[PDB]
Amino acid sequence: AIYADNSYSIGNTPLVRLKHFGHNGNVVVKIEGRNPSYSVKCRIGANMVWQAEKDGTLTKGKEIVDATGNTGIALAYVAAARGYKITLTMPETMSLERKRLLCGLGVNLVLTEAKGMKGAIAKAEEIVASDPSRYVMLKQFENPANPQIHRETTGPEIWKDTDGKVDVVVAGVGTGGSITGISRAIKLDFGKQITSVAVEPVESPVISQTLAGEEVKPGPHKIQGIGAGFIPKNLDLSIIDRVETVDSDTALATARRLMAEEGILAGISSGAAVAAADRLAKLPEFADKLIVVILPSASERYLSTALF
Amino acid sequence: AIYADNSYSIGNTPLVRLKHFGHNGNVVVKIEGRNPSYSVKCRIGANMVWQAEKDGTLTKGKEIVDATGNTGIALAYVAAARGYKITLTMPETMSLERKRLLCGLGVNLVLTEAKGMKGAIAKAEEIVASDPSRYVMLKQFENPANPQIHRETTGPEIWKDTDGKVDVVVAGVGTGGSITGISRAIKLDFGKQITSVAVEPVESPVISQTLAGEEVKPGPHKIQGIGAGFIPKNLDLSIIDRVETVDSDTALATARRLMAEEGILAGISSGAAVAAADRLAKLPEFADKLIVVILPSASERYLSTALF
Amino acid sequence: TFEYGDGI
Amino acid sequence: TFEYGDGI
Ligand SMILES: CC(=O)OC[C@H](N)C(=O)O
Ligand SMILES: CC(=O)OC[C@H](N)C(=O)O
Repeated sequence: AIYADNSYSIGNTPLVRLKHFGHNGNVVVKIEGRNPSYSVKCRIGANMVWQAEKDGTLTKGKEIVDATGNTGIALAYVAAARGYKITLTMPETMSLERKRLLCGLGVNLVLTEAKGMKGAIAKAEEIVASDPSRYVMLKQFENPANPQIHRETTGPEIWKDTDGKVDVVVAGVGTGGSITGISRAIKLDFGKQITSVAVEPVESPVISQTLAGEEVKPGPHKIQGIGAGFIPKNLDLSIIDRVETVDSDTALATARRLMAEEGILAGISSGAAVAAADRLAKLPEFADKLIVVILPSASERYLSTALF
Repeated sequence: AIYADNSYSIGNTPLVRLKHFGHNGNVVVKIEGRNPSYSVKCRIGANMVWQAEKDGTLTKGKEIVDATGNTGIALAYVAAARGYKITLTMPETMSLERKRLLCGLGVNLVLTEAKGMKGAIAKAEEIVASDPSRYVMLKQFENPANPQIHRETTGPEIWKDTDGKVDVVVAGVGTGGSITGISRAIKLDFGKQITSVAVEPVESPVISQTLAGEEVKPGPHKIQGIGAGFIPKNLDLSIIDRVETVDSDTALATARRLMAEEGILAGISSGAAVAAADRLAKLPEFADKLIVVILPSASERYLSTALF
Repeated sequence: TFEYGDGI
Repeated sequence: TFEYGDGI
């Protein structure tokens, strides 16, 4: 068991049962912080590159370009690990204290000052425009290799570690890749009718609004990694059974409680996911149900944020 | 495979082969960053507490007290996970950007301003003195449960993942726990005559000096986690075959190269360990030898240090 | 605060 | 810089 490079060691993350959440241990968490670049995105950093290699769009010479932060760091280490140049477009602004980290992974950040994603995606596209032959944009929000990896690793890990007893999957949605791949695995590959729960911010509940056929109005929020403010292609609505919304403050406080009461070094959206699972878990409906929660990242990515 | 709490999920860390170090892939690394509180010390945080529970010195009511930083963070999460109060003595000074992290784990830091370890160990002892019945100091530098866990997990993981083909173990020494337990496992439990290599700073080569029967003169250095400036009890000299010394700058630069060229998010002493393994690995002696290197921690513990 | 693809 | 038990 020796990996040729850091990308092949993705996954195999543990399930830890919570003591201060849910009811008689029906809430268990999957620590995705325990991945090569320390978030769940390590899995898609690996597989998006591998697939691009496999179908010929990524080759020796061509530079990976994209806009993103956990996904940036994931692509950063895979680029380094497999020998690719990489440009990651990013604003000047929020989700910072991460520059020298990405800089430390040898990424060249397109120092893009209207500070937001379009400003980057414009520069991403413009860079992408400049020379199609030299650049490849892996497009996490829609690239099928994103959900595919969760279908093949994240989901099967959950099935095996519970021995087919998972009844519920709770996961924040950024790309939707995580919940989509997981659900497909458990429901379609293993054939078990579980409840898949997408989590999103109450500040920007675009999935809740869409399914209700209500006006889609997104907004700013503090739960880094989720709440994109649109329905991403890698989000398969068809497998989603329920959508829970959680506010930034409660999410942050849930993350702090995860540290102090559970000794689990969780990131902000990990708190969002737990707060929603705790709510579900305290419904008699879910009393005899095993609830599995994805904890996307880890506390030290958040030192300079409201979490601390 | 669901752990009752975060402490039981320790270990099972992967071996990644390096491409830009050693010769024809004879240098492989063990990523201890991939542990519940993200360093190799998670293993001793767990087992020191468990053993103290087992032999009755730690009980409901009694507060863990100690002086330490990775070990602090390890004890922090185990305390939280298992329901203990904990005081960790620390200076005002170096190894900082870690206060709110330990604070985030619910630790109460004894705000101890002569800023150094004795200043803490004095306050540790004084706290320990104040009420023996209420405090328990787990004493990582000498507590046998430190090497014992590496004997039972870290070492057997290395044997299994190499299928008995590890020929060399390279590890920085802080407590000596890691190399001591590992060596014992491989040499004594599995019966293989490998070469165990302790690594220490050239700035404070107290092991090199002791074995040579030379004046022991320690000094300040930047390689956090190693170079205690004395020979710790948990360091079993008897199993040590070789001692390599590495300078702070090279160690730092080796850590940067681990990020940029290997896509491996390593901490400072991980660079020290690699620089020594690369040196050994380029000796024809070790050309047909499988070299296993412990990478004690991960890059994001070091954001505010010279590493970035 | 985060919004629209950034933070992911 | 580190020295004497601190950093461990
Ligand atoms: C300042 C700002 O909100 O920028 C808008 C950008 N599209 C974004 O939400 O990332
Ligand atoms: C300032 C300082 O070096 O303090 C001495 C202390 N014993 C230590 O090395 O941690």
